[PDB]
Amino acid sequence: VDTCSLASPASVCRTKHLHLRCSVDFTRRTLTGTAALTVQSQEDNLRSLVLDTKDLTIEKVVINGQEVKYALGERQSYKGSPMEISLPIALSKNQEIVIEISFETSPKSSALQWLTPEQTSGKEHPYLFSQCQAIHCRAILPCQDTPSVKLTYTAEVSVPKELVALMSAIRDGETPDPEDPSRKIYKFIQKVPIPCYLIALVVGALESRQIGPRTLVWSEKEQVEKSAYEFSETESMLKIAEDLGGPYVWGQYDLLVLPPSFPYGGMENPCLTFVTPTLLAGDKSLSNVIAHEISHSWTGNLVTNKTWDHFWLNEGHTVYLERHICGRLFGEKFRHFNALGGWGELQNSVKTFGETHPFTKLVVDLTDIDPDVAYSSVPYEKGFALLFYLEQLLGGPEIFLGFLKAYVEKFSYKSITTDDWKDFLYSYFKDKVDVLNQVDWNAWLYSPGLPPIKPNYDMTLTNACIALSQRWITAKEDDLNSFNATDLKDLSSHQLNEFLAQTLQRAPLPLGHIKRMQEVYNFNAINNSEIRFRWLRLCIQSKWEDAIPLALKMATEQGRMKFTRPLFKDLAAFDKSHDQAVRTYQEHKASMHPVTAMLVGKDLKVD
Ligand SMILES: CC(C)C[C@H](NC(=O)[C@@H](O)[C@H](N)Cc1ccccc1)C(=O)O
Ligand SMILES: Oc1ccc2[nH]ccc2c1
Ligand SMILES: [Yb+3]
Ligand SMILES: [Yb+3]
Ligand SMILES: [Yb+3]
Ligand SMILES: [Zn+2]
Repeated sequence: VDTCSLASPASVCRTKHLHLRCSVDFTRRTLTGTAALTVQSQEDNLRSLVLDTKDLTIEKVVINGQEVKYALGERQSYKGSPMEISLPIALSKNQEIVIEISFETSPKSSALQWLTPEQTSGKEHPYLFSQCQAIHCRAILPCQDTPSVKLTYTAEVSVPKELVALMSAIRDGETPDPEDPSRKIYKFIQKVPIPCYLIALVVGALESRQIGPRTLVWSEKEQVEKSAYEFSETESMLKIAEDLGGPYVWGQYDLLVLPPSFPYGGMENPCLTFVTPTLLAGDKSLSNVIAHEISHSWTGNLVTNKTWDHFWLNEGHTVYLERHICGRLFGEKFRHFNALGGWGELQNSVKTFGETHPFTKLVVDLTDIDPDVAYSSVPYEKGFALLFYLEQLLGGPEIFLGFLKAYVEKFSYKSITTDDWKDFLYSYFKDKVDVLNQVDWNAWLYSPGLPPIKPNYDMTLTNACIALSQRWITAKEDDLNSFNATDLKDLSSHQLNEFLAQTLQRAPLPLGHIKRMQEVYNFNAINNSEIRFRWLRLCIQSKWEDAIPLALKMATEQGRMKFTRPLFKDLAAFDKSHDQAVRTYQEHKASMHPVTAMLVGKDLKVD
């Protein structure tokens, strides 16, 4: 049972297909049209069904050419309102019918951000983008909003003719709109069954550039050249991912670089991965995000978590594959460096929540919990740590990668639970069941806090980061003179970031130390978003008033939640910037992404 959904479950009925015909109205900030759901009964004598909705206006529901009765239940907070539909004729098991729902979204749809022209790069045209994961698809259209159900889809999207629509699907042509010659209709087809959280739409002044045999990059004109360079490794990553996972079944792998308010680093929308423009470091150093979203084309989009309680299945396996891709590209020592880094991030998350908090469990219970509030590095890094620990237990990376590929083949096009995964693990490693029985399954899967065992990590690339961080932490005033730009000589951007992560873990440092760090390393000059983020956090937590405007600027000029939330939170905790932090939020709130606005508000204890 999916406790995040109010819809009929898959054991009652199953959506097979969605045909979406809609029009994007920028003047009203609404999407209007029809969602035609092909639904298969899973029960004898089925006379009604229930769908998820959130802030949707329902005009009518049509079956067999006639309007039918429906009722909207009372709103249940972030879950929205259940929509019960009375079928005109009782259905037998496996019978399929088509239900056409006429609907309109609210301008406040939590799935959508509507951008004015001034919020874009080009400054002439408006822009719209969606983000459905986890449970926001219901805020665009009525559906069984649960990843336990998979469906194909086709869509026709009417937009002002100067603009371009793209979706998580294969592009299927464009025409003038016969009802309004100021508009164009873009058509789309997704022929691989997907969970509805993978439905995506963007509308804006988009151009494209080819960067590989199956990849275009899309953005506004002013970002195209930079993005084409930044993500030039994409095809080589796809080839490695195919070796690890089996065939790529989705046809195209395009990339869309969003405006700065995109709340995530990446989102694995099928055929069209969405990325933050904060990846545009100029040197490809943040390309692990591409490798990660590529990997979801197997772990997530083919084998899918059955409910959000089992989210770690999606993210843990994907981080595991991500790090393997990067390991092939740049070496096994680099894979170990990033694995160790991720353990550090797990340390941070556990410290933040508290070692007994329910959100530090690998498998969670999301009953009455908004997924956006529970979201953290835990499913990512506790999940990766489990897989990395099992890798080392069961005989190494090539043995465990054999399992991963067999796992993907086994559960392709299905939605599964932790027990399904574990059962298959035991089946596959039939001859190592005694080794498997040494794992403390109850602790790993269901207990809060750090995992019961830390895996073994090569320290080669990490040693210099730790060494330099320790020099700074143990330095006294009379030691500050010895630090010099040459300290950074042999460190990669990845190592500089890790040096800062190590140091941030022991923050605050004395203000004089941080002032010296800027004097000799000039971190204010670095544009790499990950580095700048940790440096600004270090400054604010160490009470450097000079860093206040810098932190405010970064918190607001982009909206990746990873950066925006902790920067606002740090700014709120520093007495000198507290009032500015709350004021800046209040002034920006209306033009923020709805999810980001909500979470920053909660973080700051405002509204
Ligand atoms: C390299 C990755 C760790 C990057 C990470 N992105 C992801 O994990 C994406 O695949 C996730 N699909 C992001 C997500 C998770 C849950 C709800 C909405 C969106 C991110 O930070 O955005
Ligand atoms: O967005 C999500 C989805 C599933 C989850 N499980 C735990 C946190 C979480 C967040
Ligand atoms: Yb076609
Ligand atoms: Yb001294
Ligand atoms: Yb208030
Ligand atoms: Zn992911």
